[PDB]
This record gives sequence, C-alpha cells and structure tokens, in this order.
Amino acid sequence: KETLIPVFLILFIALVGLVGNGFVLWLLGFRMRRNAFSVYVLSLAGADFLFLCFQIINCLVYLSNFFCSISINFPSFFTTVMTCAYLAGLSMLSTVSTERCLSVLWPIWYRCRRPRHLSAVVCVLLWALSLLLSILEGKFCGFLFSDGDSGWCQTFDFITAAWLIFLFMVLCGSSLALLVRILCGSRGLPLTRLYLTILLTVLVFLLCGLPFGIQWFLILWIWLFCHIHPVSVVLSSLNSSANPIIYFFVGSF
Amino acid sequence: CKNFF
Amino acid sequence: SIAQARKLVEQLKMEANIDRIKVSKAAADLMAYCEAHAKEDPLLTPVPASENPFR
Amino acid sequence: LSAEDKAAVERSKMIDRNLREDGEKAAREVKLLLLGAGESGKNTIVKQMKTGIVETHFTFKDLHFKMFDVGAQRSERKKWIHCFEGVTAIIFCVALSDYDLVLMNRMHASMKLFDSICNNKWFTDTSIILFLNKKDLFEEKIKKSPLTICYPEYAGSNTYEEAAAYIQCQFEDLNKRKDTKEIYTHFTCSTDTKNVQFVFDAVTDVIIKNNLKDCGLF
Amino acid sequence: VQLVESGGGLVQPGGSRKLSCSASGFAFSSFGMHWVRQAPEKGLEWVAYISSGSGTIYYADTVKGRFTISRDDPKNTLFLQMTSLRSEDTAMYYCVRSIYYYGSSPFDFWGQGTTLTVSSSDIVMTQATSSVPVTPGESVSISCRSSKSLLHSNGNTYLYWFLQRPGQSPQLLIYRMSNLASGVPDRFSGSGSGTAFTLTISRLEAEDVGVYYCMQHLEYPLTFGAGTKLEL
Amino acid sequence: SELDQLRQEAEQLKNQIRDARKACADATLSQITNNIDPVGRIQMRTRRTLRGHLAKIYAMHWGTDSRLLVSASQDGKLIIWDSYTTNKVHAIPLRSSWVMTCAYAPSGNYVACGGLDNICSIYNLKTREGNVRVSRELAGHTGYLSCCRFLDDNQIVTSSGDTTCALWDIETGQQTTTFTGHTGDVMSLSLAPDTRLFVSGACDASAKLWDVREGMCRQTFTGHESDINAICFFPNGNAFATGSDDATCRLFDLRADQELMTYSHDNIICGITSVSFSKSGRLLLAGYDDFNCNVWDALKADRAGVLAGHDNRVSCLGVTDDGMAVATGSWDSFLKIWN
Repeated sequence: KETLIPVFLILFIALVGLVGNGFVLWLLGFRMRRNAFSVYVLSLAGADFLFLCFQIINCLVYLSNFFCSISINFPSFFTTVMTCAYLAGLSMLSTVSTERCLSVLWPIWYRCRRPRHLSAVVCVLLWALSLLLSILEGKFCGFLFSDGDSGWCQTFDFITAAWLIFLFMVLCGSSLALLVRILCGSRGLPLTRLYLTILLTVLVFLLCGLPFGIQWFLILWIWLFCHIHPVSVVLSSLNSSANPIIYFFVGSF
Repeated sequence: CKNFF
Repeated sequence: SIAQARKLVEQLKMEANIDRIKVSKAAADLMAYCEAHAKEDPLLTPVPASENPFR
Repeated sequence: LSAEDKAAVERSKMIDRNLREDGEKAAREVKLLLLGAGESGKNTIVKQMKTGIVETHFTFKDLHFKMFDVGAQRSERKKWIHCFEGVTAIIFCVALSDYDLVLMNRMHASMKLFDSICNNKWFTDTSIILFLNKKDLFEEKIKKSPLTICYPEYAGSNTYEEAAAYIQCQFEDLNKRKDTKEIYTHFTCSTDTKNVQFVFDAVTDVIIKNNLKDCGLF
Repeated sequence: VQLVESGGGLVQPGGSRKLSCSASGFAFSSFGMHWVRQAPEKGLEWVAYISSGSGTIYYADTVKGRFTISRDDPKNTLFLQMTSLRSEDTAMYYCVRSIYYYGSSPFDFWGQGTTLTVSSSDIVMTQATSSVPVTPGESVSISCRSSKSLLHSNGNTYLYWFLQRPGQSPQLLIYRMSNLASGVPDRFSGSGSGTAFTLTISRLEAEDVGVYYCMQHLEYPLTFGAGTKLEL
Repeated sequence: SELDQLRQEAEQLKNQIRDARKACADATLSQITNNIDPVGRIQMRTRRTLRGHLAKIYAMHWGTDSRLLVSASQDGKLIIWDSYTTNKVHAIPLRSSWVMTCAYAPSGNYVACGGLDNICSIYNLKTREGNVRVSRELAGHTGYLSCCRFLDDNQIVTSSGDTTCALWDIETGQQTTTFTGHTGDVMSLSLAPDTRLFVSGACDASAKLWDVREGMCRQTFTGHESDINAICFFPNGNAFATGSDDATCRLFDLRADQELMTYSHDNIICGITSVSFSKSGRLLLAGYDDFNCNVWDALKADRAGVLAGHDNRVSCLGVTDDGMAVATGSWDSFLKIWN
C-alpha cells in the first residue's frame, strides 16, 4: 500500500540508465573506433542494460498486477539471467581498475607487448564464469526448470558472496597500487582528478553495487524485506545508471 | 527455495 | 642586389605590356559559360537516382 | 555481386588487414623531434644515441625510437610543423658554450627558437627534453669571458654551477603556461653516455600519461 | 614473369599425384590462380581456383571432392593433389594467373601445362563455327553464343577471348568484350550484346592462326566453349 | 646609387600596372550577375565514407574516369579507392611518411607523391608484376614539395617550399624548366585545361601565371593578405580561384588581370586549405580549418551550402571530371563523397 514510492524510484532511476547504456552501445557499436579498453565498456553496457531491463520488467509487472489485479506473473527463469548481468557488471568494473594499474606499473609492456585480443578473452571468461554461477544458483534454488533445494542454494549463494568480496578486494588493491605509484613518483599527471575519480569508483562500487548482492546472497540467509531490499535495489539500479556516465561520458568530454 | 523479490 | 633589382624591373616591364580587356567582358563571358553548361552539372541540378552512380 | 566483384572485395579485405597490422606496429613506436642549431650539437647527440629530413632509428629497453631531424628544411616552418602534432617528445639541443659567440647572439637565437616551439599551438601538451651540450667548453670559457655578454642583468658569481643554473632557469622561464607540459633539462658533454637513459625516463612519463588517457581516466 | 609446371605423366588408374607450378617473376601472393585442363584433342575446361590469401577455393563438379588445391606463398608454388584418377582425367593441365581489382586483366598469363595420362545451372557457351578457311590479309569474324546473359547489373560483360596457337599455351586476347589485352595488336576487336558475341580480326598475318576460345566469368564453374579453328 | 634608381623604376612600373588594371574596371562581377536567378540551397549528402587511413589525410586526387581516386596520409600510405564499391585497389607504402601531396596521372598508369623528403616519387600502377613499384625519384628541390601535377605520362610540374616550381622530364629524371619568381613558399599548383600554362600560389600572398613551354612569368596577381594555400582554374581556363589563410577566397580573371570577386563571411575566421570548382563553374567549393566545407555561388558570392561531417580540419577536396561528386579528406582520417 505505502510501498509504491520505492517502486517509482526504481522506475525513474532505471529510465535514465536505459537511455545512457543504449547510447553507449550505439556510439561504440559502429559510431566510434574502439581501443583495447572500450570492449570492457561494451561488456559493462551490455550487463547494465540487461539488469535495468529486467528491473523495469519486474516493476511493470507489479504495476500491472496493481492496477489490473487479474493479471499474470513473469517466470522465475528470467531472475537467473538478471543475476548474470549483475555479476558481469561487477567484474568488468574490477577488471577496468586492474587494467589501469597495469598501465601505470608496466607502461612499456602495456604499450608494446600487450596482446591485441587479451581484453576480449578476459570479457569472455568473466561472462562465462558469471553465467556459470548464475545458472548453477538458479538450477539449485528453484528458479530454473527443476525442483528447488535449500542447502545448496545457501552454499552457492555463499560462493557468490565470496566472489563479490574477491572482486571488491581486487578493485581496492588495484586502486591502492595505482595511488601509491602516483604519489611515490609521477610527473606530468593531474593528481587531484585521478584521486577523485579512483575514490569515486571505489565508493560507488561499495555503497551502490555490493549492497543488493550482499543482501540477496548472504544477508537473507544469515539474519526486514520491506526495509532493506527495496533500498538495495534502488542502490544497485543507481550504480547501474551511473556507470556509463563514469566510464564513458566523463571521458568523452 | 529463496525469497523472491 | 643590382642583379635582382634589374631582373625585377625586366619582369615588371614584361608584365606591364599586356593587352587587357574590361571586367564587364570577362564577367559576361564567365556568366555565359556558366549558363551554357548549367544542364550538364550534376552538383547544381540534382540528378535522379537512376542516373546517380553514388546511390 | 559478380565473381570478380567478390574477388575485389576479398582483395580490399586483405589490404585492410595489412593496413591494420602496420598501424598497430606504428602506434607502438616513440617519435622524437630533434630541434636545435647546427653548432648547437645534434650530431654528437645522434652519435651517442646510435637533403630533406633525417630519420634515425634506435632501440633501448624494448622501445623503438624514431628521431626526426628537420635542420635541412630552410623554409617557413609554420607550414610543416603541424606534421609533428602527434609526437612523443621534442629533444631541443642548446650548446651553452655559444653565449659569447655571435652568428645577434647565438644564445638568444636558441632562446627565440625555444620560445616559438614551446608556445606553439601544435605542442601544447608535448614534453621537451632540453639538452645543454658542451659543458666542458662552457666551464673552460666561463673563467675568462663572463656571462654578462649574453645576460647583462646576470649579477651572479662567475662559476660553472651558478651560470649553468641561470641558463637553465632562463630557458625554463620561456615556457608560458607551464602547467600543461613538462620540460626535462640535462647537462651533457661529448664524453658522456647517459643521454639515452634520460630520454627513456622522460618518455616513460609520457607513456604513462598516454595509456592513462587510453584507459579513460586521463 | 613465368609459371613453370612440374609433375604429371602416366598413372595407373585409381592412383594419386601432385601437380606443381613454380612462379618466378611476379608477386605470387597477390594473384589468384586457376587450374584449367584440355583434353588431348578437345577444348579447354576449368578445373579449380584458389584466391589470393587462400580464403576462397572453387572446384569443378567433375572433380569436386576428388581434387584438392593448395598454395605455398613463400615457396611460390601452387599444388593440385589428385586422388582416384579416372580415365577422364587425362589432359594437359595449365596454371593460370589472374588478379581481380577494378580494371584488371584476369587470365592474362598461362604456364606451359603438364601432360597427364591414365592407362587403360551451368552456362553453356556455344561456338557453332569450326574450321573456318582463312587467307592472309582478310577480315574474319568468330561468333559465340551464351545460354544466359553475360551482362551483369554492374554494366560489365564477362566474356573472355583467348587464342591458342598450334603448339603454344593459350594467350588472352580480350578480357571483357572490347577490352584488348596488353601486348596484343590493335587488329583484334570484340563486340556483342547479351547472349551474342563476335570477335573481329581486321587484317591478319600468319601469327594469329590457331584456335580461339570463349570463356564466361559471370559465375563459376567457368565454362568454356569449343574453339573455332582458323585454317590457312 | 644604381640600387635606388632601380627601386624607383620598379615602383614606377608597379604604379603603371596598377593604373592600367584600374582603368579597365568599368563594372564588377556582382553588378553584371545581379539579374540572374540564384541557386537556392545545395543539399549534398555523404554517399560514401572511405575508411582505412590511420593518420591525417594531406591530399587526394580524382582520376580522369571519375571512379578511381588516390589519397595520401602520414601513415606512410598512398591508397587508391574505387569510389563506387568503396573498395581499395592499391595500397602503396611510401619510403618517406611525411607526404604532403599526391597526383593521379591523366592516363591512369602513374601516381605521384612528395613531401618533407624534397623528392617527387612516380609510381607505375600497371606492371607485369602485380605490385606497384617506384618508377622514378625526382630530386632537385631544396625545399618540401607542396603540389605535383602531371602534364602527361612523361612531364610533371612540381611546386616546392624552396620558392620554386619545376617542370620535369620523368624518363631522364632531370627538370627541364625552373620557374623562379616568387618570394615565399609555393603551396599550391593548378594546371589549365589546355596544358599550355599553369598558376602557382605562394606564401608571399601572390599568384603567378607561368608559361610551360617558354618558362617565364606572364602575370602576377596580388590581392590577398596572407598565405595562399589553394588554387584552381575556372573550367574555361580564363579565370582562377584562390584560397588563403585570411579566411577569403578570391576570383581572378586572366584577360582583365585583376580581382573579380571576394568570397568571405564574418562568421568565418579560419584559413582555407582547398578550393575546387563545379563542372559548369557556377559553384565554388572551399575547404576550411573550422572542420567543414562551404559551397559558394561563384557568380554572386553567397553561401549556397555547407558540407559538414568532418571532425577535424578539411585538408583536400576535389570534384570529378563529370561533375557527379565531390570528395573531401580531413585530418580525422576519413574521405567522404558528396552528391
């Protein structure tokens, strides 16, 4: 009854994300030439697009079952796919950070000896592992075309939580290494802009990307819904909408 | 299973 | 010094003794050329897509 | 499409592949623009580091360096200086033993050329390695001929250290808007093998900035 | 510029053999190559084709899945590997150089071919004339017909006229009707429309006495036509 | 002593020429062409975009068949495009990557390039070997070559930054005639349709009319305020248009021997890199530093249209011999065909 405001917030902050990520996909599909780094932006845009699309689908199904109470419900299968997108969206981020660190710690190797198809390989493996985890979770937890199970859903949710913690550790470590290398010795770089951008990436990742995943995969099991879950979805969709403006729009003037 | 959303 | 100045004077003398027509006649000739070749100008009058190689 | 048209398309695709490979090869080379006067000393720098314009190729620690010397181009350089818009660095040589000499002092001519290059609109964010060659002749000649000949407003000790510092400061002060580029200054002699290391260190910073720009965060 | 053949000979039926062709004198990597065979007394017939870059390979339906084509660019050697050689494979095998861009002259250089003996929807190109008696200095016209229009939408007609002198490998005369090949006297000309074509020799010496062949390049498998012989 | 007398005589002769060409200006081209209907608005669209160059385009030249074109870039490449299919025919690697000009032979058998190496390279496009090979290197200039134009398969005219044009003999490799009357760097060349004479524009804000066979300067035109970067004959061969760094195009008549009209706008402050004429000569297409091209009405000096679509400076543009299309190259590494 009184929970329409979070639903409308999710719709509003997903609407901007759809536009932004469609724009990113349009300008990088054929409009603009792609370097070895822009494939990470493509993967980010794709995962982000999928996540926000499924968020709007769920929101519209809720609205239809509100105004048109005699209605239907979307299948649980889509949920699994959603998870994949989310996980992919938290991998590329980390990867981007790591790439930047390398570009400063081994500049000669990055400029000369870096493989031309390494980034596409990394994207393929990260999407593959995300899809593996999401499919396994859905199969063992009642979302796919099978019977649900409880213990193995807990086990694989814990594994996914460990994966998210590892992604956060990788992002923090790469950002810290980049900051230490910049401070210890650097000539010709705008240091304040780099500090602010790196800290913004870390804080967005922690305060807007993790919370929904952490809730979904660990806090539901360990420990509340109406007070903790919709804010988590708001935060994750906010990170989802903010990612294209942080990784493509600020860079392109 | 798992509490949906 | 002297050689360059003498060469410049000779060049100017050659340029001065040139028969000149009025600007009216030259403008009329240019306008006549532009009028007599207007139909055979694809960029001025767009051609149909059947006669356009870049379509 | 006909069979011959399909074969032409295949030929065009092969040409595209070759062009992409050559572009990838050329994007990993470091381009250096060597500027200076004839007696300023560039032949010594080239010899240490190894009509029309002269191209010198060398390799130092997994980098390929292409050095372009444009000293033979005795024409209006405003019409071809934009050909070097994208260049990794500019190596500008000054022989600081020409403060006494005259072609108009040679030292002031070098200063004017440095001012023109540093403040050019095509080199707003281009690093400049400033080499100050012939330090031994400068040390020998500073005892007899004072630096007041080139700088009447010097008012300093007539020793090598103070005079060298004044020269370096005078050249670095010509850099208007000295926040968008870096100027690396090194004092070199004929019998000295450390200049390739200096150029490598200067180029490493440019590479770091460039592949931070490639990675979006500039 | 030459293409020297190697291999061939007498083969017991059902065997396998590898014909080779070594290039020397031109940029082999940028030239598509064809194998074209000629029966002991009959006309020409296209065997196979491999393009520059080894990205496209076409076989004739009579040897498809039985012959294999390959090329070694660094060695400049074109290979034909033949398995289960039937008695209908006895012929002279010619390696043909052809390059395809705008304004090219495909089928402009031929090797000398290798003899091979085996022991004991296609456009039909018709040349109704045969064994035309000719006197020096006269004007001669050779006619050709096609079972389909050779005029593509691009405005090109893919008719090729070759000349094979007695005891010599065929030479290109016209590559797209009225286009005269390099090194050919201006006394040769070509005209035609759609499915009808004529090749005109204005006044002829004793050099251009031989067999003239028509070939279609509109689409594969590159059918030929029974040649029209000029008899002195 | 004698130097002052010669200077005074030169000033007197210049005043005489100025008075002579001021006494044959009874009207202007604006006054005569005030009663002709203007061309409304030229809407050209990008039919083709040629991709493949990885650096700045510095020159292009159409072939005489109006289908093949050649382009030169600092990536060390001379690319020959078939503009209909938008597929490449040849990709020539240059020994010197600092190319500033390229020319296509009228016969179509040769191409030319040159630049900061002070050498004009002639490549044979049609050889028994399937490759394109250097047929000649012409080395007599002490400055960079800024333009080259074939007279025929054996004669080529080059302009250099050494204040000199040269008429060469490709077979012997020696320059037959040397045109030296300028003061600054010659930046552009234009051949007349009859091949008997040409015009050169230099960095001294002057244009000169050179007789090919004799080897001397017929006329000099001085109306610009800065460097002349581009030059082009009217299709009649009795007039020519110039473009300069002072953001102005200019029409000069040979027989009247003076300015006819100026093509300038207060909203244009960047320099001009290229000028070309329509087949009929009614339009004048000029490429600019402000990243786009402008199409003027050559008889009324009004902007008929704007060709936008380039992200960097437009360096070169040319109109086909049949007037069907325009091709513009730019520093953004793209060629575009407009119709």
